[PDB]
Amino acid sequence: MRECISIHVGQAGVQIGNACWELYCLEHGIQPDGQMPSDKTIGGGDDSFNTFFSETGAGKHVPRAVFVDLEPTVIDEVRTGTYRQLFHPEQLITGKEDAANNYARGHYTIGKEIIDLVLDRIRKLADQCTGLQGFLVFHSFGGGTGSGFTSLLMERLSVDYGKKSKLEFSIYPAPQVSTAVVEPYNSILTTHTTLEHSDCAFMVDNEAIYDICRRNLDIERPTYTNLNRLISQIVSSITASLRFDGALNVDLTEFQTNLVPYPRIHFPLATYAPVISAEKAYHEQLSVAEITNACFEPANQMVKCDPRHGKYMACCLLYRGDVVPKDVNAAIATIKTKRSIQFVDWCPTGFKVGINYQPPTVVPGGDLAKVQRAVCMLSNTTAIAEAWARLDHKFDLMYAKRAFVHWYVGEGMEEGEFSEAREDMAALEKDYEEVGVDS
Amino acid sequence: MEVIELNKCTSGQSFEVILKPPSDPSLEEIQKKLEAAEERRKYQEAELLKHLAE
Amino acid sequence: MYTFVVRDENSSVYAEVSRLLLATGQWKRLRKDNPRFNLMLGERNRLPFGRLGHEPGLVQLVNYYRGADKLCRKASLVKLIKTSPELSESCTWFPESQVHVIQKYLEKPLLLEPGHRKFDIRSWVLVDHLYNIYLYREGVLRTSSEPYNSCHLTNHCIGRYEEGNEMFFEEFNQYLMDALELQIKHIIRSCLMCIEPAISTKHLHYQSFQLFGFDFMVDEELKVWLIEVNGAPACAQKLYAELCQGIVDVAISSVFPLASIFIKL
Amino acid sequence: MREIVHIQAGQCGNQIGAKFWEVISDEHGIDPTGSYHGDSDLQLERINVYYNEATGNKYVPRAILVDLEPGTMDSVRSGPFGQIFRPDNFVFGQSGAGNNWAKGHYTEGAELVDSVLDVVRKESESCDCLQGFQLTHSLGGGTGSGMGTLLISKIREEYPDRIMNTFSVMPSPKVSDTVVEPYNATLSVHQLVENTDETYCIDNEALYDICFRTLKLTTPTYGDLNHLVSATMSGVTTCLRFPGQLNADLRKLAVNMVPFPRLHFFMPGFAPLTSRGSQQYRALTVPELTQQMFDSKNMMAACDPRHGRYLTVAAIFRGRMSMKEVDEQMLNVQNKNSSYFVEWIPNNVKTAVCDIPPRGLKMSATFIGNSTAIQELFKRISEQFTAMFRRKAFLHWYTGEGMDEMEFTEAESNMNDLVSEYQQYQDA
Ligand SMILES: CC[C@H](/C=C(/C)[C@@H]1C[C@@H](OC)C[C@H](O)C(C)(C)[C@@]2(O)O[C@@H](C[C@@H](OC)[C@H](O)C(=O)O1)C[C@@H](OC)[C@H]2O)CO
Ligand SMILES: Nc1nc2c(ncn2[C@@H]2O[C@H](COP(=O)(O)OP(=O)(O)OP(=O)(O)O)[C@@H](O)[C@H]2O)c(=O)[nH]1
Ligand SMILES: Nc1ncnc2c1ncn2[C@@H]1O[C@H](COP(=O)(O)OP(=O)(O)CP(=O)(O)O)[C@@H](O)[C@H]1O
Ligand SMILES: Nc1nc2c(ncn2[C@@H]2O[C@H](COP(=O)(O)OP(=O)(O)O)[C@@H](O)[C@H]2O)c(=O)[nH]1
Ligand SMILES: [Ca+2]
Ligand SMILES: [Mg+2]
Ligand SMILES: [Mg+2]
Repeated sequence: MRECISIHVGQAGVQIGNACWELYCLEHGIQPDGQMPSDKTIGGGDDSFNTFFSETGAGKHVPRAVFVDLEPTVIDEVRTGTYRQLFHPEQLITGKEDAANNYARGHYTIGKEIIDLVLDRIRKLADQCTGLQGFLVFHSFGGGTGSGFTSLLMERLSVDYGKKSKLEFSIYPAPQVSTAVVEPYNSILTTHTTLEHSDCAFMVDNEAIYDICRRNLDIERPTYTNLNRLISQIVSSITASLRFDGALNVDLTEFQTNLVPYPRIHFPLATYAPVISAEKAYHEQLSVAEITNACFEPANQMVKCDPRHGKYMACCLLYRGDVVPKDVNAAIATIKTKRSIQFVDWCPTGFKVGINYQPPTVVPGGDLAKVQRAVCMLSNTTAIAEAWARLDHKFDLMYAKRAFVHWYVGEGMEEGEFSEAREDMAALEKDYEEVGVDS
Repeated sequence: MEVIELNKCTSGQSFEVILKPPSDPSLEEIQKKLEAAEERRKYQEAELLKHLAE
Repeated sequence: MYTFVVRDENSSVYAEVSRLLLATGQWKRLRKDNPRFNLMLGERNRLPFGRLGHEPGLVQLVNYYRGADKLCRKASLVKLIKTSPELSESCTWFPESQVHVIQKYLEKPLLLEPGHRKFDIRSWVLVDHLYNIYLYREGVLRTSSEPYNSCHLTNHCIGRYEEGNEMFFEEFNQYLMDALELQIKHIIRSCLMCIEPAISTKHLHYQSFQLFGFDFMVDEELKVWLIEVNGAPACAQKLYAELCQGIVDVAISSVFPLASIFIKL
Repeated sequence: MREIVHIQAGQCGNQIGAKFWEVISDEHGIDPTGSYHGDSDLQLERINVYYNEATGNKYVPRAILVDLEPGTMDSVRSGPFGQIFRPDNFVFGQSGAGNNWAKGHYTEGAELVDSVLDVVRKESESCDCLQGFQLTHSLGGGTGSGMGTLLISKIREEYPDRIMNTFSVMPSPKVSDTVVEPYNATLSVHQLVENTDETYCIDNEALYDICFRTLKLTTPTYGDLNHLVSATMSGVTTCLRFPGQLNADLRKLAVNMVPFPRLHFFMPGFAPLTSRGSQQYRALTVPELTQQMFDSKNMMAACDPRHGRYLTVAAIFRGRMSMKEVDEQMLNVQNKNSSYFVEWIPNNVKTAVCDIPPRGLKMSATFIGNSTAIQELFKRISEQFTAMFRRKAFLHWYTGEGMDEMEFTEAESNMNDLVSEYQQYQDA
């Protein structure tokens, strides 16, 4: 058994973290007090769920998780809420004042003052590990902390833990729920500095999640709570292979080997189905062929983009519930003749499939109906570059006038970093174009 | 439609279906950048305080 | 009030289209960089398809189908005609085939008299957001003013009866009636329906329509040979007013309502 | 980022200041004796931003009251909420400032300023994490204008990494006390452009027109004018005082509102516009709140937003309403009038919604605009400044306090540069 440490940075990172861990607890039969009746081994074990949870003598199952934020209010909710007992205080780390939606402020100014404490708290968890695989890092692109402190933390993790793999779960900014005009800046700045430190990054566009909650859950005006419960289902389905017995994506490294041939192009597109409203009194239970076809609908993707006008490098289908290999193969075969699926010529045209018999767990009183089968597709396609194009453009518009730049320079960041970062993104966009486009 | 590497356990199964074959900065560097930014802040504040003293 | 942007100043077709919309009175034209539009009359090269359909509170449309360049690029056209299962089969209407395409030359064509002159057929085809295929009832026969020298080419860079070297369909019927209404419709829908799954904006966040110029060459036995498709065609004079108004009628207004002359393939 | 220190200076500054505390004490359920009596915990969640906790569940405004004469502050001390303020936080001289910027800034004010800083320092030192400062004052008199800006300069010197925020009343001939108001205002703006992060431009010219035309008051008083001011001040501080996501502290607000350091002068607005003792029976709809808050006739800076473009906008909705409707209406305004929002700052309009409505209203909305049209206010002041300065009229009142002509010339040129700088983005 090899351990995984989760790290949640800033409000978005922390709130998603809470949703995930609540779900992990329900999936593994763990109560908010940390007690787990199902676990016959007391105070120890090397089961698959021990990759995410450690154990004490009292039979308490503690998340291998660290929560970090530059102001106390979001993590205070963890310290006082339902799962207050779950975490020990030293995991829950807060500063006094936030990064004010300013990358430079979270990376340079405040980051320098708290980075060593955070790393030493992480070392505390790491020294409890017999074979640490690495880290799962949750954060926003748009926030001062999510962007600024995360990129600093990633850099120092590559130093303190050079061998370990690092995976990201990143929230991409959407104006419908965004809180800052400078979010495109923070997104490009953090992506530039983090690129070489992240092995595989799962990008989630708030716009996509928002619209999925509107159209499929019948939620008029989605809150973060609505978004995060959906997000934590997708995260759970991605990490399930590390937490349960199986043979696909069983270690962090395998995510890179299966999904990421080119180190820079490490942003797999996630697509999930079905998302069914808990309010419906008559659920038409979807079949394997149906939920698998849904994986090729832009409407179900974590980032809205068009995979038809890009090339696939890899594809993984992760099923939960009543699903047999025969029905997946029948589904894949039908879909191949009705969908535009073009792989790069230096890669096999195929799918790695994983099935977990337990149907998705839902939160009681949540917006999600329980279903008999669900699937999350992970496909490294060049089409996700559309999200970079959109981001880069907004950056270009503001930067041309140097709007808001003084806020960053005033924190001690040099103006050159802006252009160094935009260049990296220009190259990144060029890399996708070489891979995905033919003329 | 060739199915490769079927693995089954009590929790589930996994396999691969192939449709068609193919055709970092050191600690010191980080401290250096952080300190350079700190010094620029220091310089900027110093210039402000100089202005105010005038 | 609807809003739109123009990102290709040089389009003669869409200059009139823009001209027509403003005249409606219910359309306001915006700066090229204003994202808050309903309609995009896009640039020919590197159109930012990735930036459409991400504006809350706005139904967006563009005058180009992403990926239709497979039809409209000669080198791309050859591979697609050769490699695709449904298009490669039945393909008796395609001549055997910087970067270049050398393709089998039609030894002898149909020849109009007097003159012993050559000519080609350009038809206009509009595809809307619903992926309906709309041929234009008027086609243009571009002619060479000089006798076939077995002149070889009719491109305006390269007029006793033909005014501007343009014979306008009706006269052609009479010549066919004097000297001598199918293969063209089969060719248009064969190419476009082939590429349907790859370009359709049926359930996308934004939508498309596009004007295509299908160039044809007819032969001795009155068999029609297709030479390429034009992604950014221009209309013939006197046909501009009619055609452009139809574009507004069926590709824009149909999505953006205010307050026929196309044959549906 | 919790505590804010509030300062109020001079006659106008103390009178609008007093009303501000009166209004927000009521919203937070604080009685005139400083004890809580509300029915919602939403009232106490972020109360430490403006109030210190004393002994016996007593809440005391983190407020400092400054003036160069005792009159207005004796009146405040006698007012409805007079006894809520901390006695030691009253700092005052006896001589007055004679509507003279130089006396407030250089002579009279300089004698009193250390003692104010002593009280400021004491408040700041017991702050868990000081956000920064909020100053209320007028630009047209001598104490609020001259000593107010002196204080700002001194505060920036001790607290250089804190946010400085002002509610600044701009003088107008329609509501004038003395002819020297343009001199005092021009000298002040000079200070404000360099030393504040955010200034709410509250124009007595606009406040008057709203009272006269919109509210149909034949004879507006300072009381009527201050009624509008305190409602606006409650609205623009709503995001600081109640739980929320957007612009929840002073620095995040500045990062969202100010793309260039010097351009931090805001045009505020409020809806529905109401007179004192107004009937207020029909609640406004979301589309009504929205159309009214964006309407030029509703702005409190006496500038026409239609002549310019918005760099940035913050909107705050209050009351129980549909967030779906609010999002729709805000998108509607921007999409139907996109030309008025600079395209080189994408998504530059941010919306907040607080459940708790202000007193007397089921629903309201507060507007905060950074519009290039604000240049019109400074151009107006510049014109009046110049009509007098060309003849050196009334200058003797200032040279007698030790000032030189060249400081006026410098102040005038810096305000003209400001107008130029707003103009350059009006067409870009
Ligand atoms: C959008 C920013 C904004 C600029 C414009 C032009 C905006 C647009 C719209 O508001 C959003 C107008 C609005 O939709 C209405 C027609 C309902 C209405 O409110 O318009 C005004 C007159 C209009 O200017 C003509 C107004 O003063 C104004 O400012 O309008 C009379 C008013 O009588 C009740 C009513 O008829 C400046 O902040
Ligand atoms: N999906 C989701 N997005 C969130 C959540 N909270 C914040 N965001 C998004 O995160 C982006 C940046 O906000 P934050 O994460 O709150 O900022 P931060 O990391 O705390 O940084 P600072 O507060 O500036 O120090 C915005 O685009 C928000 O829309 C959340 O709970 N769920
Ligand atoms: N197989 C063939 N048989 C007879 N004539 C041919 C031929 N191939 C080309 N030609 C002649 O040369 C012309 C070349 O025009 P072509 O369509 O190749 O370029 P073009 O000038 O029309 C650029 P565009 O893509 O904008 O239409 C043909 O229309 C025809 O007149
Ligand atoms: N809105 C408003 N403006 C005021 C009030 N009192 C004075 N003014 C304006 O303030 C300016 C005079 O400054 P004032 O505050 O009286 O002088 P000070 O005591 O030296 O600061 C003039 O422009 C007046 O129009 C008030 O109560 N409300
Ligand atoms: Ca165990
Ligand atoms: Mg935060
Ligand atoms: Mg007075």
